[PDB]
Amino acid sequence: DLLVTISGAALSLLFFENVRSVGNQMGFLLGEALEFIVVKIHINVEAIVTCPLADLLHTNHINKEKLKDFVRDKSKQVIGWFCFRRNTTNLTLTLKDKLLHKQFASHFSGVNGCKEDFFLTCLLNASTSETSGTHKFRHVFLRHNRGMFEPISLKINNLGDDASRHSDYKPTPVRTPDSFTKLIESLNLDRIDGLDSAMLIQKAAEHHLMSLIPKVCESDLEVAELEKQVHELKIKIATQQLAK
Amino acid sequence: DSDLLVTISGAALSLLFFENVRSVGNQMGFLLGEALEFIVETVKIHINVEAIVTCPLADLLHNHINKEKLKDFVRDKSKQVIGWFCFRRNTTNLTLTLKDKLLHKQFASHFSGVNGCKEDFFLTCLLNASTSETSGTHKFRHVFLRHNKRGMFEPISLKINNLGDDASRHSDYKPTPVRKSFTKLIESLNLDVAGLDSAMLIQKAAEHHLMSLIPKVCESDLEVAELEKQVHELKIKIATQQLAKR
Amino acid sequence: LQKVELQTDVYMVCLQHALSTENFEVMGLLIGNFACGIAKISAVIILRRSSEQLLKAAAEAERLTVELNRPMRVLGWYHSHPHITVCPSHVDVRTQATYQTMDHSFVGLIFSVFSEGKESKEHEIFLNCFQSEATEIPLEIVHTPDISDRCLRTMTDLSKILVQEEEDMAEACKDHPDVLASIHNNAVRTRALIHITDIITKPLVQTFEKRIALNKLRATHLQRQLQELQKMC
Amino acid sequence: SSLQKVELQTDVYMVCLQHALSTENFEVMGLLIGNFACGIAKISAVIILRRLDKKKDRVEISSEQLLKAAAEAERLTVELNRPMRVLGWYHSHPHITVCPSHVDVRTQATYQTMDHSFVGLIFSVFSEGKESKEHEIFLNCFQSDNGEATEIPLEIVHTPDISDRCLRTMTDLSKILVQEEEDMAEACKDHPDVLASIHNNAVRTRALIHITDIITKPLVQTFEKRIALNKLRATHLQRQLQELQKM
Ligand SMILES: [Zn+2]
Repeated sequence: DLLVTISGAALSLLFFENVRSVGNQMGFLLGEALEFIVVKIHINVEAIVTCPLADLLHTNHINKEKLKDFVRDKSKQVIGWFCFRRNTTNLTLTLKDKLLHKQFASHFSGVNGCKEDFFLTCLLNASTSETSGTHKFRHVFLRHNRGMFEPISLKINNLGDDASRHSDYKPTPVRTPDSFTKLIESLNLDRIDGLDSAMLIQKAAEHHLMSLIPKVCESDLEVAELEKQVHELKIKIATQQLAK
Repeated sequence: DSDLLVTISGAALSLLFFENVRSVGNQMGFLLGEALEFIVETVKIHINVEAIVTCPLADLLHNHINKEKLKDFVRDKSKQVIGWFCFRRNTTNLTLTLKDKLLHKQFASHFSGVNGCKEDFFLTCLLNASTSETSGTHKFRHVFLRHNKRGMFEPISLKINNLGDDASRHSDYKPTPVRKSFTKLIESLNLDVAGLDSAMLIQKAAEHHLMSLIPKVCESDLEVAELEKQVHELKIKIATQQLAKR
Repeated sequence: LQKVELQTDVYMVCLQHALSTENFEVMGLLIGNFACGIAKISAVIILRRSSEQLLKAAAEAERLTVELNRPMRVLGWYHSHPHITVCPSHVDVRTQATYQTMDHSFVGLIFSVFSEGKESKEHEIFLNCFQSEATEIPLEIVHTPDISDRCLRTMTDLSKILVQEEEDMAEACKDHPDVLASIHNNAVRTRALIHITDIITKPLVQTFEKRIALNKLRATHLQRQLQELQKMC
Repeated sequence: SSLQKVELQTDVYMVCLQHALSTENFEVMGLLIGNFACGIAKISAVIILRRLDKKKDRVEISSEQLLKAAAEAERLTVELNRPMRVLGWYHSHPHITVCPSHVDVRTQATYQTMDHSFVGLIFSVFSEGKESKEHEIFLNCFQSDNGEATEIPLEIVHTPDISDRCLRTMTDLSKILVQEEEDMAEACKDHPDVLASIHNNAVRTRALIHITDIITKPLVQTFEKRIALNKLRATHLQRQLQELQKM
């Protein structure tokens, strides 16, 4: 069958972007799908990115031109989209949602991108009790099978259990090196030698992860500064245009 | 008096039972193995039974144990003796008899001072066999005990090491014990070092060695079997003579 | 204590910690400043699984007070409920209780995770803010423009802790005389390390790097808009 | 020609028991070979079988295994100058009673439509009182009547040794276990991910070492110590043999 997998890291970042969001939020899911014979398919979402829906419209019609301008080369990695709504504990697909999933699914589908049968819509909501002492976060992954959407299972890969266990052995998949694969090859490694390889990878990873913290901070400041400038400039000329 | 655990392999236990069910009557013998200490701050004791040997109790008596006769039989193997066993037929009762206790005390004392470790955990293994009315169902019971410092006989937990669970699973790491032949095989083949795939090479070497032992086991089994036969006949020949003179 | 203001970047750290394991409860301390009834939580400490733990958490708050030049102290605690409801167990209420005798206005946070429906296939994560029977305290997750330097480093510390937990165990059977045992322990240790790299460390590396990358995607997008808008002036 | 009694050789008894003791988590199974006398199945040979199912009550011997077992029997017939045939089967009950389950009775009954005197043996192992520390193992010899199991009288007959073939059967177990592991590891060979290949090697090395430690090593120790302790008794008996002749 089918299965959506994701790490605690990636999931935590998505939830982070949702909660810090001023209003409701939309964005795209990045990752890759693999097939495993036993045929089952794992769709792993590696990362997310937020984008203003009002920056992709002409009406309810999506502007496929402005969409390409935004995603910009990273369209290949796109495997779905997500929509975050507030307070509404409702977790059902609206009409506008299905229309957006169809539009998005067709645009990123094809030989170059992902499979249309495997394009995901991720719905997320955030409610709160009257006292606001308890916060409820609900989410679900969906796909368009017949002609009726069905919820697809989600496995959050963790130390206790992960999608790879279906035996203890990691089954090989059928059929663009990431940054971690790059770091591995960087060590030029070649069993008791399996241990030495493991320890070296651990140290390399630790050191590499620590040099990213300062880079991540500077990127967050750059993008957060530009956001503020654009938001105010819009308001500036909006108040001007409203005067003349 | 510090936590104690007895351990044994399926191989060793099956040999013990084999030897028991072979015997014509009740049977007695010694347990051979090694005691190990682990620190967990508390100390636990693992007493592993590696092998067993039978002996006619009459070859050691006078119902008092003849120490010279015992030394004569055990003979240099006494350092490996960690207990004794007693097998009883056609009974479900698994309680230590007064004669059993006297023998445990004697054996414990003997191997205690000599080499067989401390007197506190010299072992008595008690086994028995019984069958239902139709003899379609056979029951085998066994238990380990020792003589604690308070002059009491207390039963000891037994763990039969197997693929599903073993004593070394205190995490998955096997802890190093307090310091103090299969290994001889690995060393002779220089297999105790390795990107060779040592696990497979050791296993195969074990398999090959196992195969060369089979004829040796057979040869020794026949040898001791013929001697048992010859000795039993003379004993009967001598026994009947004393009857006639009485 | 009237209400709690928990920063989004701290919230993310706690959630990430909760999602690290499915078969155990995870735990950590909260750091911040307490003003007029409300507790502003802006820092977090990931704990092993104490007296020595409290010390390192107290030391952190001291170092933050100097670096940020604002009063930082351990304000509360959090721990996860995998396959459980957010409702604080009897032990949750008791632990929270002893903390209050040491500190009124001491807040407890419970993160329920890994709760999916049979055929629904919908997930639920609850965040419960409580004190001590368990009384609910009003909570508001407050926006941050970024992930703090300290919150980023806290995420990476879980990776270090897990590896140190594994090194300490492997050390306790370092020179095993039996070759089979030795080969076993090394195989065990090798699987454990690669298990930490695959589940925790690598995913964290990939998340950091792709956030940086995707930030630049959005960034260049924003400046395209900033030029198009600047024309109107 | 009705099954009146089973005579099970003690060395075949040792092989089965040893096999059952290999694991407390799963049931094991094998086939019994011997000759059927006047109402008596004399069992003097055993084949250890590979079980693929992890099903708790689903213990089935395949048709491919029966044929190979029959081939072996035919070889023993020639080798030992004596009529050998597949006479029955055995399996283990770890952590449960020795009493044949519904599936056990239904399976034995099938074997009896193939062979009216087919023997069924169940070895119960790994049961012990948490308080007494006492362990129990049962051995049940049964056939399937009108839907119910019924006891078949069992005698474990004395052997002066452990026969060559019984010794060889014991050595087959680790070989089988290793082969199972090999097959599983085979399905994931040549993994492109460095982290996964390192993982898989770690898993394979631990599983293999596991077999060597629990099974192969102990059997090596048991064989070698039998030889040594036989010689100890051997020399003992000889010294005693001189004294008795003097009498
Ligand atoms: Zn059964």
